[PDB]
Amino acid sequence: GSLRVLMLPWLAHGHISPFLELAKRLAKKNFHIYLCSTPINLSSIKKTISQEYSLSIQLVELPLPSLPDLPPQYHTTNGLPPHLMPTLKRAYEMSSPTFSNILKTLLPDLLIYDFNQMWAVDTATSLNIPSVQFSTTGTITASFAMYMLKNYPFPEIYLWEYELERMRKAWVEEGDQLLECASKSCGIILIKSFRELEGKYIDFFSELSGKKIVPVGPLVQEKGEIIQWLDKKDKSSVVFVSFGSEYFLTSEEMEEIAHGLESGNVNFIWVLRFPVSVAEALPKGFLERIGDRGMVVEGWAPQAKILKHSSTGGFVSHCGWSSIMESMKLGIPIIAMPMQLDQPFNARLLEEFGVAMEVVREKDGTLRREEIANVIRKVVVEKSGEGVRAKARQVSESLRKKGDEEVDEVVVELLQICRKYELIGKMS
Ligand SMILES: O=c1ccn([C@@H]2O[C@H](COP(=O)(O)OP(=O)(O)O)[C@@H](O)[C@H]2O)c(=O)[nH]1
Repeated sequence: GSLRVLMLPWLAHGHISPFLELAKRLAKKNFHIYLCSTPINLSSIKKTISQEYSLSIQLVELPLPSLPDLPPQYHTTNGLPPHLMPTLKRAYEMSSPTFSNILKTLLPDLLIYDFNQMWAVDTATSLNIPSVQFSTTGTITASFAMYMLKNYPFPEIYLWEYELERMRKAWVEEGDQLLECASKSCGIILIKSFRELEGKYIDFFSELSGKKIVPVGPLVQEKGEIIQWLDKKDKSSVVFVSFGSEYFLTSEEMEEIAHGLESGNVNFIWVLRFPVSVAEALPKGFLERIGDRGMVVEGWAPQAKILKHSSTGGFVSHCGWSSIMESMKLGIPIIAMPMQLDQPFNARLLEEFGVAMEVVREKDGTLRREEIANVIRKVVVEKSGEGVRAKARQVSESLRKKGDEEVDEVVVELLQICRKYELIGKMS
């Protein structure tokens, strides 16, 4: 059994990357994938696609209508000015006629879409093509959203008091669209997760949504200076520090993290991202005292290569979903520093699962250097962290032995959906 699938991620690198990783697993099961996004997004992940997928993954351009304030270079959330987000969402909706013509041209057996393309589902439906939603975050995130929109039985999933305000402002500021998108998913919703981590939240999400929730697994994807420096350090002795691709540290946050890294006296690699100089942003004399014991990287760093390296011993993470799946696959315990959005809940999940220890902030929500240093030391160095180091090792082994069992379940489910949908279509 094989299917020709058109996949439509939301316009963020953080969404197309999981869609691309799912496409690769389906390709290795003899599906043909059309991965459809704006040209500015396709040009980027284009380079990261091995020629092994030359036959099975085809990129399909969906240009948006452009305006002076939103030229094609801004047809993505990556580096987008925040005031332009409603204009980008509107432009995406208005590409619907272009999308219908892609569907008429390719006539795939199936559309896999993301969290808000109501117009895309409707278009496929009018051409008698079924549509299945793929959630690129976990079931804890999805079932919380339903609990918020369709009105919580898990006491380990809670919010610190200083996290309530950011959560309240986010939910008090379209929910109907998000519910409708999920409701129009044909039979199942696919989700980037696995039962050993999220089983009971998966089941809860299934009961709330009225859909079978099908986990697709973790979907994890010449020596540079970073790797050359890592080669010189002891085993499991370096902490990697990165806060994702869409969050910027405040000035206060950046200072305390720098003091915490120096107080912790654990070798580090810290990627620093600034909105559109290094020695100017760090406390006086910081780089001089650190010497060879750490390095600060502006902008971007090879995250998977670093986490894979035998010298790496910990990951200071905002707990974005891709980053925590990668860390779990590669056996690196997490120093959890959730920043925004779904991250507090991911942090609660990873502490409960046993692979993370959280840096808890003060009542006022601010960071302390001594809390950062204490948690880095106990995860990477001290006896207090052996359980977290051991569970990370254990999880990595199991995921490496799991391979692609979840993908076989995904294929079988999608074949059944598409067969039934086609038999009903022959009746017209
Ligand atoms: O310097 C960096 C920062 C991020 N990433 C990658 O960017 C993604 C971050 O995804 P996640 O969902 O963890 O964070 P988000 O960007 O959604 O907040 C992961 O695949 C990381 O490996 C990377 O390769 N290098």
